[PDB]
Amino acid sequence: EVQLVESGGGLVQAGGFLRLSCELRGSIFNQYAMAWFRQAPGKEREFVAGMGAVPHYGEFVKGRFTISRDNAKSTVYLQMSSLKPEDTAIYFCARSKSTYISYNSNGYDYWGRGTQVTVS
Amino acid sequence: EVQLVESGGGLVQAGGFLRLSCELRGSIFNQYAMAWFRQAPGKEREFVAGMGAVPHYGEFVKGRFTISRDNAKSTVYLQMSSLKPEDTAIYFCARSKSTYISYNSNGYDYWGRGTQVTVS
Amino acid sequence: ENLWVTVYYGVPVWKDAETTLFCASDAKAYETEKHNVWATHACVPTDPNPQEIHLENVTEEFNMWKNNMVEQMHTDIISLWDQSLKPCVKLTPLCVTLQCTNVTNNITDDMRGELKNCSFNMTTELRDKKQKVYSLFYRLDVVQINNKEYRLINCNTSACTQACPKVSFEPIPIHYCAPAGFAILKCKDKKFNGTGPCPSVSTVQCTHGIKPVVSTQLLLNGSLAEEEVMIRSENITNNAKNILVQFNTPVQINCTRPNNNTRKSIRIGPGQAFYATGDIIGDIRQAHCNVSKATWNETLGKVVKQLRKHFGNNTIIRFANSSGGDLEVTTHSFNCGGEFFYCNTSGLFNSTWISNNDSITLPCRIKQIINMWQRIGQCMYAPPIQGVIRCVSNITGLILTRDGGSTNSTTETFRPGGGDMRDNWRSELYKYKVVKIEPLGVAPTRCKRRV
Amino acid sequence: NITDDMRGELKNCSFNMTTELRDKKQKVYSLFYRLDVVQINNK
Amino acid sequence: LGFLGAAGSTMGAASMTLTVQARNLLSWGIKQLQARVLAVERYLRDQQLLGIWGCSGKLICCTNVPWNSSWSNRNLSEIWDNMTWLQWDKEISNYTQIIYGLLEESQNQQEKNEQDLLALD
Ligand SMILES: *[C@@H]1O[C@H](CO)[C@@H](O[C@@H]2O[C@H](CO)[C@@H](O[C@@H]3O[C@H](CO)[C@@H](O)[C@H](O[C@H]4O[C@H](CO)[C@@H](O)[C@H](O)[C@@H]4O)[C@@H]3O)[C@H](O)[C@H]2NC(C)=O)[C@H](O)[C@H]1NC(C)=O
Ligand SMILES: *[C@@H]1O[C@H](CO)[C@@H](O[C@@H]2O[C@H](CO)[C@@H](O[C@@H]3O[C@H](CO[C@H]4O[C@H](CO)[C@@H](O)[C@H](O)[C@@H]4O)[C@@H](O)[C@H](O)[C@@H]3O)[C@H](O)[C@H]2NC(C)=O)[C@H](O)[C@H]1NC(C)=O
Ligand SMILES: *[C@@H]1O[C@H](CO)[C@@H](O[C@@H]2O[C@H](CO)[C@@H](O[C@@H]3O[C@H](CO[C@H]4O[C@H](CO)[C@@H](O)[C@H](O)[C@@H]4O)[C@@H](O)[C@H](O)[C@@H]3O)[C@H](O)[C@H]2NC(C)=O)[C@H](O)[C@H]1NC(C)=O
Ligand SMILES: *[C@@H]1O[C@H](CO)[C@@H](O[C@@H]2O[C@H](CO)[C@@H](O[C@@H]3O[C@H](CO)[C@@H](O)[C@H](O)[C@@H]3O)[C@H](O)[C@H]2NC(C)=O)[C@H](O)[C@H]1NC(C)=O
Ligand SMILES: *[C@@H]1O[C@H](CO)[C@@H](O[C@@H]2O[C@H](CO)[C@@H](O[C@@H]3O[C@H](CO)[C@@H](O)[C@H](O)[C@@H]3O)[C@H](O)[C@H]2NC(C)=O)[C@H](O)[C@H]1NC(C)=O
Ligand SMILES: *[C@@H]1O[C@H](CO)[C@@H](O[C@@H]2O[C@H](CO)[C@@H](O[C@@H]3O[C@H](CO)[C@@H](O)[C@H](O)[C@@H]3O)[C@H](O)[C@H]2NC(C)=O)[C@H](O)[C@H]1NC(C)=O
Ligand SMILES: *[C@@H]1O[C@H](CO)[C@@H](O[C@@H]2O[C@H](CO)[C@@H](O)[C@H](O)[C@H]2NC(C)=O)[C@H](O)[C@H]1NC(C)=O
Ligand SMILES: *[C@@H]1O[C@H](CO)[C@@H](O[C@@H]2O[C@H](CO)[C@@H](O)[C@H](O)[C@H]2NC(C)=O)[C@H](O)[C@H]1NC(C)=O
Ligand SMILES: *[C@@H]1O[C@H](CO)[C@@H](O[C@@H]2O[C@H](CO)[C@@H](O)[C@H](O)[C@H]2NC(C)=O)[C@H](O)[C@H]1NC(C)=O
Ligand SMILES: *[C@@H]1O[C@H](CO)[C@@H](O[C@@H]2O[C@H](CO)[C@@H](O)[C@H](O)[C@H]2NC(C)=O)[C@H](O)[C@H]1NC(C)=O
Ligand SMILES: *[C@@H]1O[C@H](CO)[C@@H](O[C@@H]2O[C@H](CO)[C@@H](O)[C@H](O)[C@H]2NC(C)=O)[C@H](O)[C@H]1NC(C)=O
Ligand SMILES: *[C@@H]1O[C@H](CO)[C@@H](O)[C@H](O)[C@H]1NC(C)=O
Ligand SMILES: *[C@@H]1O[C@H](CO)[C@@H](O)[C@H](O)[C@H]1NC(C)=O
Ligand SMILES: *[C@@H]1O[C@H](CO)[C@@H](O)[C@H](O)[C@H]1NC(C)=O
Ligand SMILES: *[C@@H]1O[C@H](CO)[C@@H](O)[C@H](O)[C@H]1NC(C)=O
Ligand SMILES: *[C@@H]1O[C@H](CO)[C@@H](O)[C@H](O)[C@H]1NC(C)=O
Ligand SMILES: *[C@@H]1O[C@H](CO)[C@@H](O)[C@H](O)[C@H]1NC(C)=O
Ligand SMILES: *[C@@H]1O[C@H](CO)[C@@H](O)[C@H](O)[C@H]1NC(C)=O
Ligand SMILES: *[C@@H]1O[C@H](CO)[C@@H](O)[C@H](O)[C@H]1NC(C)=O
Ligand SMILES: *[C@@H]1O[C@H](CO)[C@@H](O)[C@H](O)[C@H]1NC(C)=O
Ligand SMILES: *[C@@H]1O[C@H](CO)[C@@H](O)[C@H](O)[C@H]1NC(C)=O
Ligand SMILES: *[C@@H]1O[C@H](CO)[C@@H](O)[C@H](O)[C@H]1NC(C)=O
Ligand SMILES: *[C@@H]1O[C@H](CO)[C@@H](O)[C@H](O)[C@H]1NC(C)=O
Ligand SMILES: *[C@@H]1O[C@H](CO)[C@@H](O)[C@H](O)[C@H]1NC(C)=O
Repeated sequence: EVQLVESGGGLVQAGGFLRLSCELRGSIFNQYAMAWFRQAPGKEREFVAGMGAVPHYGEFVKGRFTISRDNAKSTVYLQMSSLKPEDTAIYFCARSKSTYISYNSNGYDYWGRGTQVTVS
Repeated sequence: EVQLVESGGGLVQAGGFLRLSCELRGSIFNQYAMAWFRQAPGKEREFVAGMGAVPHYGEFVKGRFTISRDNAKSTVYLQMSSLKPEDTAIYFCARSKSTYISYNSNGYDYWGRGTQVTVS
Repeated sequence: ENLWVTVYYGVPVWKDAETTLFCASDAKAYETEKHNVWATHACVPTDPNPQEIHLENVTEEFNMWKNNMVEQMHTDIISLWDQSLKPCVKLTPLCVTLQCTNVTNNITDDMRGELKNCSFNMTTELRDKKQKVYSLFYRLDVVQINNKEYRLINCNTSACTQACPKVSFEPIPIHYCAPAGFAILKCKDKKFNGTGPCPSVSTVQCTHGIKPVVSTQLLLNGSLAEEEVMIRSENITNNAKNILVQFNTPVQINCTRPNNNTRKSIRIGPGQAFYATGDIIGDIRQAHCNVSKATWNETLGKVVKQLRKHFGNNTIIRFANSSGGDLEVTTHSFNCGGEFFYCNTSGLFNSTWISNNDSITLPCRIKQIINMWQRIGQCMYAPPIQGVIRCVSNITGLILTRDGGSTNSTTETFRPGGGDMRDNWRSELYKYKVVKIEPLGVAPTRCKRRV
Repeated sequence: NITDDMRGELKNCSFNMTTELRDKKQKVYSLFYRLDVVQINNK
Repeated sequence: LGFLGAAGSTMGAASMTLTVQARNLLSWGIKQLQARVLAVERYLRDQQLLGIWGCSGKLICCTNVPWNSSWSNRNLSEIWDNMTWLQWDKEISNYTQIIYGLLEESQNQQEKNEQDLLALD
């Protein structure tokens, strides 16, 4: 069975630091690409970051974030930094159909529960 | 089945340039050695060039020629250069019995059709 | 009235199951010695015209979306490509700082920063000496570090082996045959939508010519449908599932690389050779592809008409260009003559349909190295091919991904997509399933075993 | 402020090493236990 | 007339040709070897299961153990003329691995009754 977990997140001061994680347990780790989606209240899902064979980021990341996948633990991290208050939203974790990343939400078939992140 | 296919050759001006080739299709290329024999009119066959693990040349080559075998395409090339009129003859291609080259014609068991080369 | 039980060995009955299949390759090419991927030198030779015998009064249900042969086939290709790269040569010595600059031999205005002329020191056959060789690398294979100081893009993630010149990447058909005790069914209904009972099912010991093709979208050289362009899906209501459109009449596509590339050999070490692009002869022209304007518009007409049976008749169906993301999903990466292409497709999926001669030209890009779909880590190096590469192919199907719009706003937008690399084969293994025979059944009759 | 229990147990070693690029080199350091290093001939 | 060439026909008519479905049952390189070992192994299992019963290779092994009307409750002539084997298997698929036990008991019990019968002479 394919299932995913997530890190804590939690409240973070404006301009602070935070790290997320997502462990892929069921399927093989070196045969799929993982990516993170955010869903602000009253808005649809959109791409944030994703690591296949080459990193990708959204238009609003502007290099603030950093994404890397540890092959040993079979997890993908997200070294977010300097979180503006507009970034508050629920950050999901999803696995792509294959080793490529597509910005549309319909390119993934195994989502996560969702991690709550807020900035004040 | 073991068979060989030669190159064009054809008439070439004296002191010109030419290139011959011979592709071995049936047997394994990396367990046999090829060689080239010429038969001038009214004369017996004699050695010209051959490549096993170390190149060899005939007495009249005098370093003018150059022989090399491409393992990828399973073919042996022979770089003619400075063709004197006395070099006109039918240039055969033959496969040695095993991994070695002998200047006697009886050291080969699969001959080619014969390439005609003329110099004027 | 008393009747007893009996057991009938060798009775025809089967149950769904899975197992491991094996070689079936044509013996015609055996004489042509080629130790390439998808090997024939190590196989059971195929059989001419296998025992394809029809069945009557039989009803069987197929389900390709949960088929096991496609999953089994995938692990086969993964385990094969790795085996074919072991004898090749690594590229660890090549990860060196490069001094590069633009190349301008009256280059065309279409591309300016596409070819970089790089020179770097390198070890010769004797380690005491070093040589200063030069080569041309595409702009997608070099990054700047700090001016002119570039390195190969893959020299900080994972080194990878050169593709052996001996092997070839062209598609060799691979038939699949079941082992003793098993049998492979084969549906034959023309109006077969992937799932559901197939009335005229027939058995066969071996599948037809199956050529696995490495493509992301617009899968090439597929098996044409008989009639009535089909739309095979899993949960068409859900938009997260792909839609493998397969049409009967193919549209021919011509792809060429007008650049007159010349190969140059450089010695890695003793017995290790590395090939690099030499000097481009003649003018430089962008690699492109062509598809007939008239046929393509008609082909989309069939797909749109056949797609309305699921979304009603008064629906404004309009196509849109690719999604946007990894370079191998935005374009379609198809192998052609040993070189990997990347062809922009925004010129095809651009139109809108209401329910009331010329040739399309598109650009393409080429990458010498590729992060192979087999695994995330290892890359690959594609040696250059001399002369001009041109290859024609049959575009037989499409891989469309629907857009998750609102229930209102009946304009439903489809987008080309893919990259799964399992759906490519699923379009070719949608007819077959593997079954296990279960002899020695039990039936009632009348006997008395004499003592 | 190492404890008096052990003095010559952890050694702070630094050595040149090849980076991802074959041409360049980097000076990195690490700590090795006393049972993994021997003297040759000082430090 | 071929391998599984009468699967959809009448079960009574399916018995006309039973050897074709049995003869063609026993006939990356590691994959081939594993399949062959599995293929031969499966055939041995089936033959052994027939061996423990009152037959070895007769190919029509009619046993004397009583039949149950509850298992099928279908008329004898009603099922042997129209219904096919595949449909028949599903009807009594649930009632499997129980008749097999009965057959073994009806054979081992009978075997000794024959052995001592030949000994009283
Ligand atoms: C879909 O099917 C089509 C139909 O086959 C296929 O087109 C084929 O492309 C290959 C590309 O290599 C063609 O093969 C080449 O043809 C040229 C023509 O001049 C030859 O010169 C080539 O020979 C050289 O390269 C070989 C590569 O191994 C060497 O072995 C050889 O010694 C030469 O150096 C080579 O044979 C092939 O002819 C066409 N098929 C045709 C024209 O019918 C297309 O590629 C398929 N689609 C995909 C995505 O592959
Ligand atoms: C050995 O030394 C380590 C380095 O000092 C010790 O790690 C410390 O562990 C504690 C508790 O586990 C941390 O205290 C927490 O700090 C976070 C803030 O850290 C955030 O940033 C880091 C940066 O990577 C990130 O990893 C975290 O997840 C957080 O996002 C607070 O939010 C918590 O409330 C809590 O106070 C220390 O921060 C951490 N040290 C450092 C330098 O980060 C380790 O505990 C030592 N081992 C033992 C056995 O004591
Ligand atoms: C890309 O550039 C290449 C280099 O210019 C082009 O190769 C040219 O190909 C043509 C026809 O195939 C040749 O014209 C022939 O020349 C021979 C004489 O060449 C002899 O010497 C060469 C040296 O190796 C040898 O390979 C030949 O086999 C011959 O032995 C004439 O005899 C013929 O009649 C004919 O004129 C050119 O000579 C050749 N160029 C060079 C520099 O040799 C190639 O065609 C270009 N690609 C495209 C698509 O145009
Ligand atoms: C292997 O090398 C590549 C190429 O440098 C690394 O990716 C690159 O990493 C750098 C920083 O490590 C990124 O620089 C950043 O770029 C953004 C703009 O995208 C800029 O706003 C930032 O200020 C920063 O300069 C760079 O973007 C990124 N990508 C490319 C194409 O250069 C990669 O991280 C290396 N591998 C490992 C494991 O570190
Ligand atoms: C690997 O090294 C050997 C040794 O040099 C190469 O064979 C030698 O190649 C040279 C020129 O490449 C030959 O020189 C020629 O010698 C003749 C006399 O035989 C002379 O008349 C010419 O003017 C020229 O100087 C040499 O004969 C030849 N053999 C030996 C024993 O040195 C070999 O080609 C090298 N391998 C590769 C793949 O290049
Ligand atoms: C990539 O750049 C390197 C150096 O920046 C180029 O190396 C040299 O390029 C010249 C012409 O661009 C080649 O021809 C030379 O021309 C001079 C003109 O006087 C002549 O005197 C020389 O005898 C020679 O013919 C030269 O061969 C080449 N160097 C080598 C070692 O081949 C290189 O050409 C550039 N790449 C391309 C594709 O242009
Ligand atoms: C593929 O065809 C099968 C039957 O040929 C379809 O099966 C039924 O489809 C209807 C709707 O078209 C559903 O209401 C039924 O529940 C389905 N029954 C079964 C047993 O599947 C199937 O829906 C078709 N699928 C697609 C994607 O067109
Ligand atoms: C693809 O089509 C384009 C036209 O859009 C072709 O480009 C022309 O090809 C002819 C061939 O002789 C040249 O004379 C022209 O100069 C080219 N350009 C234009 C603007 O017409 C291209 O050759 C075609 N390629 C293939 C492989 O079919
Ligand atoms: C792709 O190339 C093929 C062959 O090079 C073209 O097919 C030929 O088209 C011409 C058009 O005048 C016909 O006269 C020939 O009979 C065709 N031959 C074959 C074998 O098909 C094809 O037209 C090219 N594609 C496009 C879009 O132009
Ligand atoms: C593929 O080609 C199309 C055009 O054929 C490109 O579309 C361009 O999109 C940008 C984005 O705003 C526009 O500024 C350009 O004007 C468009 N092109 C033209 C000719 O108008 C598309 O960008 C190409 N694909 C990629 C990945 O660049
Ligand atoms: C995609 O389709 C649109 C039409 O829906 C094309 O829009 C036209 O583009 C041409 C070429 O630039 C212009 O001359 C027309 O004026 C455009 N139409 C309108 C109404 O303004 C668009 O060009 C197509 N994309 C590409 C790359 O050709
Ligand atoms: C299929 O059944 C029909 C009637 O049930 C019968 O006439 C026909 O012969 C059967 N098929 C075959 C191949 O015998
Ligand atoms: C070289 O090409 C780049 C684009 O790839 C361009 O920005 C630059 O001006 C060109 N010239 C030089 C000297 O780099
Ligand atoms: C090769 O080594 C020499 C040694 O001084 C150096 O000057 C030159 O820059 C090196 N080549 C490159 C491309 O860096
Ligand atoms: C298709 O997806 C929708 C989405 O909610 C779901 O309601 C429906 O049950 C799914 N159908 C199938 C056959 O999976
Ligand atoms: C353009 O560049 C090509 C590339 O070799 C060359 O053959 C040709 O002579 C050049 N023509 C002009 C006008 O510079
Ligand atoms: C495609 O064909 C339809 C009808 O066949 C026509 O209405 C439409 O204009 C055509 N589109 C193009 C781009 O030729
Ligand atoms: C849609 O069109 C098809 C054929 O054009 C027709 O059979 C069907 O009844 C139509 N349905 C509606 C709702 O108009
Ligand atoms: C698709 O078209 C849009 C139109 O703005 C463009 O921005 C995007 O880059 C195109 N996608 C590709 C892959 O070219
Ligand atoms: C494309 O399809 C046509 C029609 O079936 C066929 O004749 C042709 O050989 C196909 N092209 C290939 C196999 O390259
Ligand atoms: C370091 O530790 C050793 C014991 O391992 C001791 O003999 C020596 O005096 C210490 N100080 C220096 C400078 O080596
Ligand atoms: C590393 O190389 C430099 C080059 O001069 C040298 O001075 C230094 O001592 C080396 N590092 C070590 C630990 O010896
Ligand atoms: C027949 O089946 C019933 C219930 O399934 C069971 O109680 C009975 O013992 C069985 N009798 C025989 C002879 O198998
Ligand atoms: C088999 O019978 C049991 C109880 O009689 C029942 O629970 C089960 O669902 C049946 N299964 C099938 C496949 O008929």
